[PDB]
Amino acid sequence: LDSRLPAFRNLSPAARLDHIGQLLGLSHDDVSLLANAGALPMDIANGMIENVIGTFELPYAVASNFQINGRDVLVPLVVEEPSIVAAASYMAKLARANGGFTTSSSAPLMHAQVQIVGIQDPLNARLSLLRRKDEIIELANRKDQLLNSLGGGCRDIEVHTFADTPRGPMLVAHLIVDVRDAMGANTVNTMAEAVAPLMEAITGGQVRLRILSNLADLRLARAQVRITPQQLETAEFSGEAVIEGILDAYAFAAVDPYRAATHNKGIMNGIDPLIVATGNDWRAVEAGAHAYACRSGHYGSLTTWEKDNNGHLVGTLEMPMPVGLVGGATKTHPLAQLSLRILGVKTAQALAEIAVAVGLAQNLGAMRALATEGIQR
Amino acid sequence: LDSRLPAFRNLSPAARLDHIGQLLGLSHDDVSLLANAGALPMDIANGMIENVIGTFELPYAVASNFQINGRDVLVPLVVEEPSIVAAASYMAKLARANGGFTTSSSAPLMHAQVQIVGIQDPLNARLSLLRRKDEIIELANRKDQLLNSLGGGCRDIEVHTFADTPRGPMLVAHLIVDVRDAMGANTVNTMAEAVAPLMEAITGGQVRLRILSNLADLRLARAQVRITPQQLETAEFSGEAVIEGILDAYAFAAVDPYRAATHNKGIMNGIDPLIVATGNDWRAVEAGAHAYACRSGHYGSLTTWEKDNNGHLVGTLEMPMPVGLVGGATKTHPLAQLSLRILGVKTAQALAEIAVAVGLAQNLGAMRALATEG
Ligand SMILES: C[C@@](O)(CCO)CC(=O)[O-]
Ligand SMILES: C[C@@](O)(CCO)CC(=O)[O-]
Ligand SMILES: O=N[O-]
Repeated sequence: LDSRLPAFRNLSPAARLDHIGQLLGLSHDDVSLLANAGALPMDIANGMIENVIGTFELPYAVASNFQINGRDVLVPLVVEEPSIVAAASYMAKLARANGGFTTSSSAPLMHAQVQIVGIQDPLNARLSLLRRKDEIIELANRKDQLLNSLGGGCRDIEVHTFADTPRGPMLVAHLIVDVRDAMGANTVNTMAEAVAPLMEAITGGQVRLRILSNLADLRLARAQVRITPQQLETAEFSGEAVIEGILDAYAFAAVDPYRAATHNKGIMNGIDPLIVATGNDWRAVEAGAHAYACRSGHYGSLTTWEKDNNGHLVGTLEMPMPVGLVGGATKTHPLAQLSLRILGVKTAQALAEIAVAVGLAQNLGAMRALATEGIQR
Repeated sequence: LDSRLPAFRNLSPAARLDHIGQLLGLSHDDVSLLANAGALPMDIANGMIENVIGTFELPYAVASNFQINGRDVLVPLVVEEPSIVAAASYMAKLARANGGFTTSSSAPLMHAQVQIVGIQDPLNARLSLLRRKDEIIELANRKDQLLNSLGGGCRDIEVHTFADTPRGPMLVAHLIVDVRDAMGANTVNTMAEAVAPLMEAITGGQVRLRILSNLADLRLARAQVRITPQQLETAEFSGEAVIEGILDAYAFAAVDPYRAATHNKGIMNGIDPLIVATGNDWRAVEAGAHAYACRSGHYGSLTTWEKDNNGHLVGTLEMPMPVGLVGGATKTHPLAQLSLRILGVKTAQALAEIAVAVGLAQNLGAMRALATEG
């Protein structure tokens, strides 16, 4: 596949959809999902959420030029705001010249929390749970035989205590669960429910919340990009000077939360529209992202920007990225399935990897524009 | 208006729509925008973003039962996830019994940052800016006379310094701008650009970034709700026990970021779909929400939950809420305009107030379900 899509931005929507079809070998039926409005049947919309009275459209676009670990990919995006898809495409174009985006990711591990109140000896109870870890993990893994058969399941437990609470001490067990190609919520919630009685028995507390964490910091995805000064030269500024301007803008984000919130918002302009295009939950991705940004005690930048020893601009993005290829709208929305076809992803973690590449590209594009805009006279 | 809509959840989409239309006195042609696919035509979609190949639908729903400062409202919501709209509607139902949601908000004030580098005396240069603040403010306000006539404009400046970074000394001025019924990005960015040469002249420094902040902590919206124990009683649990269980859940969110992230995610399940329904930028709302939640130095809960001196459960939500009736895609998308017509909102801050009410209801619904599951 060649994702360069020459002249794409200036073709008609019909021509763009043709050129996509050719590259991919899309079927007639697949292309027809965009012949006309109303690809989401009302019977499916009505089954998705409650109190449905119709549907609401956003534009559906494809960013060009992306390359992930040497392989070109086409990226579908759904959003209302201008400049995003262009910026993504242009920064991907520049990235290609230097090897494109390089990505990696964790296993698809999610936390399930089990909160236990009213224990007199929570610190001791924590060790009683840890002594009985294998029993808890076995129980967690009893029911979902499809998940187990696919190579997922509860791998481990950790237990945390919060001594200092206006509502008494709490103990919080986390099941660590490999959820394969799902986002994970229903999978891990179900496990948390199943193990709760046993935990109660072991600790003598009352179980309260049994619930996933959206701070999915064992489900990380990672992207790298490199840009050379020659690529960043403008009519006004040397590429070297633009690189120094981008580093200055990164440092500003890193120290000032008022800057970091906006900087990170620009990452999410890249990521969220891919989450929407694939029928995935963008509130989960948002929460994970921003809570991770402040894990240090200070709300900072999710990306990093540096200059390497050759003077090249190098950027990273590592962050939680819980997404699915299965579940809910990702399965039932015909255009979420189309999006997955367009992407070519074979695992949820491959989707996550593309997500962070396009977040990284978006932040780069935003920073580049802000760094190179002349001052008025 | 009566927002109760009994058996709404069991009507067909067509019957629900016809009921809304009759309630609101929508025109045939307005109803037709939801009764048929394709209210966003391709020539509009193609002009909205780049590299367009089609459109992508989500369901468009209406939550029932909401009441805001004593006035019933209907709330459009666009999202993919089940349980949200039902929970919003059911928690609104319970709220109504005790006066509904009570809301307030600040003026629609947004920050415009202007970053200055290249000077060895940033702390001094700050005072130079402050000494000439009226000149800066007047220059900002020359750039948008209409906004000033609409009752907005640059009100003030604040200036912050970062004398020791790994990239050298920085100074950051903030324009503080009342943006009336806009989200405010383009409005404040334009002012930031306009004042940049004057700030260079004053400081001797070089202006780098000119850009809004999404941490919109001078644009707050507030909601309150009250729930009694009789309303929360289940077959398994006394309502008093449920209230204690919700207070336990809250304290857990307040101490553990792993829990707070999820707790706040539930709030945004309620808010973001209204932001989408109104053609607003949900990334901006998300960034403001989560960055605000960690302004203390610890990422905590956006809501609060307490028991008052009658034993009632009382909840709050106060947070940044930058949204528009104008600007961006609020005006471009025909269904964004219809959503605003359904809501009846006459200012952006009124929309913000509904947003926090819905977020508060959603969090309540989530916690109630988590506290009552055997
Ligand atoms: C341009 C930006 O504000 C996003 C606009 O939607 C991001 C940033 O400031 O880096
Ligand atoms: C139920 C919840 O996880 C949202 C599900 O989308 C929120 C919460 O845990 O409070
Ligand atoms: O290869 N790192 O996941």
